[PDB]
Amino acid sequence: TRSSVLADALNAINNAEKTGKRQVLIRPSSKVIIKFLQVMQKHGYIGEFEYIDDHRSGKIVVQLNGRLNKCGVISPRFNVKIGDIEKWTANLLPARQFGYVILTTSAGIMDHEEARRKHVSGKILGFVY
Amino acid sequence: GRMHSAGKGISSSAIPYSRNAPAWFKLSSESVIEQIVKYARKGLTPSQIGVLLRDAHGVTQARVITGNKIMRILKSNGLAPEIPEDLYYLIKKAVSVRKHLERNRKDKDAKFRLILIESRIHRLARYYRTVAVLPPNWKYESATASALVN
Amino acid sequence: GKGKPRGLNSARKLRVHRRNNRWAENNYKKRLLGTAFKSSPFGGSSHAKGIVLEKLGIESKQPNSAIRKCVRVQLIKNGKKVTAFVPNDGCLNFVDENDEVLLAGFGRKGKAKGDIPGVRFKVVKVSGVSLLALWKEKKEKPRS
RNA sequence: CUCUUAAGGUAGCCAAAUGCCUCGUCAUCUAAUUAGUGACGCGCAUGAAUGGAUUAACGAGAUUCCCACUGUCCCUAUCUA
RNA sequence: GAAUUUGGACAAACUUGGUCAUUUAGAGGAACUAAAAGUCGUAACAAGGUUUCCGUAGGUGAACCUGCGGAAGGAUCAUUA
RNA sequence: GGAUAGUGGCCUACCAUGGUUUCAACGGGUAACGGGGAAUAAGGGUUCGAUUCCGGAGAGGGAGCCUGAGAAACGGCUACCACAUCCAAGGAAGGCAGCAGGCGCGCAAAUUACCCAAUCCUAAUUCAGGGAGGUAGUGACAAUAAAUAACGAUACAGGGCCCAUUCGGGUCUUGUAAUUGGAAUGAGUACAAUGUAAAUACCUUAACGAGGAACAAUUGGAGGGCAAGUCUGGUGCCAGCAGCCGCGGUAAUUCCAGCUCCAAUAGCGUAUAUUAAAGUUGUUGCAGUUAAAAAGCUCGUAGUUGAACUUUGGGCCCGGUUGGCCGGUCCGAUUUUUUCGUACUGGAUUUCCAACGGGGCCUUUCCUUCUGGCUAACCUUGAGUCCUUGUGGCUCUUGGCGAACCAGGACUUUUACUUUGAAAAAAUUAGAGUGUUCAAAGCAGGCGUAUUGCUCGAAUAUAUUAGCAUGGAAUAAUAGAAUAGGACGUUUGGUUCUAUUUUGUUGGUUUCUAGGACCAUCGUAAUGAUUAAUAGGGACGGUCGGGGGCAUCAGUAUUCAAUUGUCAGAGGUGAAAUUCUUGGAUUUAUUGAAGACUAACUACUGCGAAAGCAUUUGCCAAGGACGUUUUCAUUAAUCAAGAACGAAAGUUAGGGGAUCGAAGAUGAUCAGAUACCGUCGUAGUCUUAACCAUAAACUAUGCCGACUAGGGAUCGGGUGGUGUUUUUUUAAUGACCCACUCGGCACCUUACGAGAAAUCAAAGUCUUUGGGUUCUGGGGGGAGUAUGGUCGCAAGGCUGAAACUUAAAGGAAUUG
Ligand SMILES: [Mg+2]
Ligand SMILES: [Mg+2]
Ligand SMILES: [Mg+2]
Ligand SMILES: [Mg+2]
Ligand SMILES: [Mg+2]
Ligand SMILES: [Mg+2]
Ligand SMILES: [Mg+2]
Ligand SMILES: [Mg+2]
Ligand SMILES: [Mg+2]
Ligand SMILES: [Mg+2]
Ligand SMILES: [Mg+2]
Ligand SMILES: [Mg+2]
Ligand SMILES: [Mg+2]
Ligand SMILES: [Mg+2]
Ligand SMILES: [Mg+2]
Ligand SMILES: [Mg+2]
Ligand SMILES: [Mg+2]
Ligand SMILES: [Mg+2]
Ligand SMILES: [Mg+2]
Ligand SMILES: [Mg+2]
Ligand SMILES: [Mg+2]
Ligand SMILES: [Mg+2]
Ligand SMILES: [Mg+2]
Ligand SMILES: [Mg+2]
Ligand SMILES: [Mg+2]
Ligand SMILES: [Mg+2]
Ligand SMILES: [Mg+2]
Ligand SMILES: [Mg+2]
Ligand SMILES: [Mg+2]
Ligand SMILES: [Mg+2]
Ligand SMILES: [Mg+2]
Ligand SMILES: [Mg+2]
Ligand SMILES: [Mg+2]
Ligand SMILES: [Mg+2]
Ligand SMILES: [Mg+2]
Ligand SMILES: [Mg+2]
Ligand SMILES: [Mg+2]
Ligand SMILES: [Mg+2]
Ligand SMILES: [Mg+2]
Ligand SMILES: [Mg+2]
Ligand SMILES: [Mg+2]
Ligand SMILES: [Mg+2]
Ligand SMILES: [Mg+2]
Ligand SMILES: [Mg+2]
Ligand SMILES: [Mg+2]
Ligand SMILES: [Mg+2]
Ligand SMILES: [Mg+2]
Ligand SMILES: [Mg+2]
Ligand SMILES: [Mg+2]
Ligand SMILES: [Mg+2]
Ligand SMILES: [Mg+2]
Ligand SMILES: [Mg+2]
Ligand SMILES: [Mg+2]
Ligand SMILES: [Mg+2]
Ligand SMILES: [Mg+2]
Ligand SMILES: [Mg+2]
Ligand SMILES: [Mg+2]
Ligand SMILES: [Mg+2]
Ligand SMILES: [Mg+2]
Ligand SMILES: [Mg+2]
Ligand SMILES: [Mg+2]
Ligand SMILES: [Mg+2]
Ligand SMILES: [Mg+2]
Ligand SMILES: [Mg+2]
Ligand SMILES: [Mg+2]
Ligand SMILES: [Mg+2]
Ligand SMILES: [Mg+2]
Ligand SMILES: [Mg+2]
Ligand SMILES: [Mg+2]
Ligand SMILES: [Mg+2]
Ligand SMILES: [Mg+2]
Ligand SMILES: [Mg+2]
Repeated sequence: TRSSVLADALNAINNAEKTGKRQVLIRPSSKVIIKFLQVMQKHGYIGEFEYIDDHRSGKIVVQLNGRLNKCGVISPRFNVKIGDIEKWTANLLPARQFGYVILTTSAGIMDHEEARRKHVSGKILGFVY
Repeated sequence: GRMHSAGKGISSSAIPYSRNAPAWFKLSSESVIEQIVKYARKGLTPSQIGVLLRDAHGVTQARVITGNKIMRILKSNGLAPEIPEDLYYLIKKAVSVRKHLERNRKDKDAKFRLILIESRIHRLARYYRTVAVLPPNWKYESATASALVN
Repeated sequence: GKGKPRGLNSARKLRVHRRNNRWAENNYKKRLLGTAFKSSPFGGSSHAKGIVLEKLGIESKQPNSAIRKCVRVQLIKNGKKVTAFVPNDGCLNFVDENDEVLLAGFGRKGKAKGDIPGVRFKVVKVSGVSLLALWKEKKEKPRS
């Protein structure tokens, strides 16, 4: 049985990148996926992506533009206090100079750079670089 | 995959992208309803009702063309059954298997299959108890089972 | 994935499961079972002194050949009899029978050292002076 | 390996109701034990339905000890028919 | 209002036994290890000279032998021809 | 009710049968007082805390109580228990886990010193008392600072930069000294003062105090790891060394030593524990085909975990912050020229681009509760008009009743989460200031006219649970209208419950009146039910199968038998022997009995959860896959406990007992031959009714989900093909052919990828480490042993240690 859906999404993307493809299929389509995909497009690690209306839960076609190394999920969506974002970024990001750890705060879903600014926190969704 | 088999089949239906339609039907909900109840009073199950309506009466679905799924209609008309169709057929089944066990007592596979079926029945009834469609107690009893399917 | 539960509400399992598993770890179990206080010839104490019962000439293990000089000591604090190696050239002549000597571990944490079999200890003092000092003739053994 | 009359004591078991020596040796119980038990076994002369070994229950059977009990005794006295 | 004294609750403690915990002696028994040396055989490793191994069962100075079913980790990835 | 200072099963009487638990109760253990804190420095963690502060308990063991505000007090008493002192033998008396000190204990821990000067406490009290506390003694616990020598002189040697034709060589600067000379100093010993309660030491300081027999630094080590001898003498598998690998058997780089050398140094070694190293406990973060390790299989409770959707988007207002820019001068100003360029500050508002962040609104959207304000509408009393119609339309008038609206206060259906605070002891820790001469420290101090003063301080961070307060609502839970016992309200009845003020006062009653609770009635309303998962279950449809149970049918063979024909061998083997045979063996013929088995067809084929399942037919119930515009709608994934099934053997009995055949017997073989080969044969081999619960129960590879690659077969199903083949004429139909497509048993090639490799489409998507989840392993032995428990008729199964021992055991591959 499917468990994370935002897991199998990011994996397909990750998988499709590695094998040289510049487009993926993502079933099913959760809002959490899209908001993630949004965050992942705001810094152009993916290109255009288009929802497909099955009368169900959805599909998505994301366009890939190389330069993606890994888009990961973290499960379980741990509780991150504000001065612990510092710690995750330490652990699961390549360098201090880039990369992202997108979260879920009460102030919506956002990359860790952003939360750092708005001074918010919550659970962790995953990461991009 | 399968719950009790180790099977990985996908053989399903495929409902169309069409909450409205069909342009060739022309018969009005109010009419088809009075055919469902006609059949439900002639003692017929929702499953095998929409099977006749899908076949001979060219009615594709019931949630479309009437806005309501079949069983929901029967309940409104007081043609709601005692226990649900799944639970029922499961209980009927488990009954007959046991009736086979009672004479053929070395059928170890039979016994095995009963353990599967009755697992299903209880899992079901548990849920049905959870959503108020069976009384708090209920539970499937073997000794009394043959009775409940009449 | 991984074979360990990852739920946000699984701490109990992850917690007991390691507590359950610390037991295959020898050093841990020795500590928890108090082997130290029970089966060990010392209390767990780093040293023990007992009285020298007899002198022994235990022969070495293969592929060596020599007569390692030791003593059967009887530990005062718990009457246990264990034997201990007497280090350095002819120091065995510094200890006598009935002579009360300080023993120490062989620095193996309980195991036998080298080719000396059955011997897990060593003589450090004798009639309370120091074997080391005696062997170097800077101290003298007080009379018996 | 060998002598001999057919073969040459296996599984077990034991100073056992079967052991001479013997009041066997060790351990145990006691102040003290030719007694009892647990062990040992080149066992005079144990041993497999001439049944061997085990064995719960049972016994007016033989035997050891403990507790209780007590004129059995120390040590006798008194009463009734 | 002292000695003295009735009952009560509190209740140390004594006698006898039970139990749980932590320790501990013991004739004798039965193992392991040091251990690589020795005696008897040669079980395994080469098709190890009876392919090896597994479970079970019985048997034998000793390793082991034999039955039934299994595995290949075999000594065969192989006979549409 | 008693009792207590008071609550309370605290105790009692009476009454009920309740209270805790796999979210681990209860019980056991602790070499357990709890906390502040300590050791270990990537992070995460690991281990420790008797011990300076707080809390707790106890005063040899227990119990009891006197006094008092306070004690169940012990430098208080009473008794028992355990100790034990004095005695004139009658009696009497003690309680150091206070300070010293003694014994004992042990590896392990100091003076029976001085004092109230300080810190503080007590009392009737400025005074008295204080083994509180301070002082000194013993003190290499731990920590700080750092002497054991410094600069010359010269003779060779030369770093000698050269001159330069040569032992011709300038002039400082290293190094060697049984060569030289002047300076320096506190360790000490000690006048003094200082210090002190009195002493002592420290600081300060006269008189002394240096040249090698001192003012003489040690502890380890010198094969590797690992820094430093192939020098010498000694020993000869001895003595001995060696954490580990190893050194020693007459040329020992490893023993015993001399020499020299290395490392740390007022210190270094050893033992024991513990942390790091250890990604060897793995949350971060391990491993499980073959190295240790996936339960034989399926079900299943607890646990963990669980598809997608419900305000999305648009447009405004508002003041915020890092860079453009340039003015201005501290300051090292740089390629190195002159009027040329590398950290510091100022900056409001430009519309001059960018990013970003806080607060408000509008877009159907501040809802929900409450209160305050402003009052419409609304019936209402009373005076007035109009009507091609009593139409109550319009106005003013009396007092009720407060839609909407504005504001402000409380407001999560119920949680988790997260932000920000508050309430928070000191010390310790992090850390700002401060020149204890530095430092560990300490919390001090700093300035001046220093002849009657001035002055900054003693910060800050901390805290990772829980509670309290607060901003947030993404994520994750949860509640709610379905037989409407639905929601809202300026509709209105009700019967219940409470009564503020008004009837003088207080009290009873009752009426109107008001609010709550509730029941109806009336109105307003878009009246209320998300998808239909390449999740799951159920129905249905035609299939498919060596899936299962009972019954039934068949096949030849094997053995045996009756009868049979014929005559000397037959058996068995590498070769034999034991054996059978003129009561005719063996071979042949007819015939019958019995029990097992199910050949060939049979395959990299099918079915089942696994074990396993193969002659026929009848009955019996089951099953996947497919098909499906059918149905229910999260009902599910995995699973401690618990349960079904579970090869062969084996066990309890009955039946059966052909064959083969454990035990046994025999013939050979051998040195032996309990064997292998041959012969006879018990049990067993089959079945029924009970057991057993294990196998290399194997793919030595958990399950569900998703993803990444190429090809050809084949099984089941389905779709498409003016394809083939079949008749008496070429329709249906059957088989077959091609393409497709699900779902299978597998095979092939590949290698982006993985691995130690063998190899792997999973064993991949793993240091770019997280989809959910169950189980197991943590060097080799000891050992699947002992012990306890449990199930079993038994055999045994399940559960399952430690002492000790040991440097490898082990995998894959390579070359011999
Ligand atoms: Mg699927
Ligand atoms: Mg399942
Ligand atoms: Mg001895
Ligand atoms: Mg003879
Ligand atoms: Mg015999
Ligand atoms: Mg025998
Ligand atoms: Mg005898
Ligand atoms: Mg007997
Ligand atoms: Mg006798
Ligand atoms: Mg006696
Ligand atoms: Mg007697
Ligand atoms: Mg006896
Ligand atoms: Mg006899
Ligand atoms: Mg006989
Ligand atoms: Mg008998
Ligand atoms: Mg009798
Ligand atoms: Mg015995
Ligand atoms: Mg013996
Ligand atoms: Mg062999
Ligand atoms: Mg062999
Ligand atoms: Mg192996
Ligand atoms: Mg009270
Ligand atoms: Mg009460
Ligand atoms: Mg009760
Ligand atoms: Mg502790
Ligand atoms: Mg304690
Ligand atoms: Mg403490
Ligand atoms: Mg603790
Ligand atoms: Mg203690
Ligand atoms: Mg007290
Ligand atoms: Mg004491
Ligand atoms: Mg007082
Ligand atoms: Mg006191
Ligand atoms: Mg007391
Ligand atoms: Mg005292
Ligand atoms: Mg004392
Ligand atoms: Mg004294
Ligand atoms: Mg000592
Ligand atoms: Mg000390
Ligand atoms: Mg004072
Ligand atoms: Mg005073
Ligand atoms: Mg006075
Ligand atoms: Mg010196
Ligand atoms: Mg000198
Ligand atoms: Mg030295
Ligand atoms: Mg070196
Ligand atoms: Mg030498
Ligand atoms: Mg060395
Ligand atoms: Mg040397
Ligand atoms: Mg490992
Ligand atoms: Mg293995
Ligand atoms: Mg296994
Ligand atoms: Mg969800
Ligand atoms: Mg407070
Ligand atoms: Mg809140
Ligand atoms: Mg569906
Ligand atoms: Mg089905
Ligand atoms: Mg014949
Ligand atoms: Mg056949
Ligand atoms: Mg289980
Ligand atoms: Mg035999
Ligand atoms: Mg015979
Ligand atoms: Mg035999
Ligand atoms: Mg097993
Ligand atoms: Mg998968
Ligand atoms: Mg493929
Ligand atoms: Mg189709
Ligand atoms: Mg298949
Ligand atoms: Mg390759
Ligand atoms: Mg070795
Ligand atoms: Mg190998
Ligand atoms: Mg090779």
